[PDB]
Amino acid sequence: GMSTGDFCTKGIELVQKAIDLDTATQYEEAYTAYYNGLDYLMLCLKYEKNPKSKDLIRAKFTEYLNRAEQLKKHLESEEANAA
Ligand SMILES: [Cl-]
Repeated sequence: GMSTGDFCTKGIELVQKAIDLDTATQYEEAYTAYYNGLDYLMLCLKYEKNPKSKDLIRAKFTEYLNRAEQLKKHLESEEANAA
């Protein structure tokens, strides 16, 4: 079955998908990918046994949580403006 490392990798892959969609301005789908990747990164952090990996993943978690919050606010503003 999936190792801790496998959960971490799935989170990294989902965040990379989000980053790419973000760059492409596909903000709704980027937000969803950030959300899903961040859940895997939280699981990674809880079980990670390598201290360097844990420190790096924690920094990425905070970085992309903040970006996801920015996209969520942007999407909410767009919805309000369109109404
Ligand atoms: Cl997704």
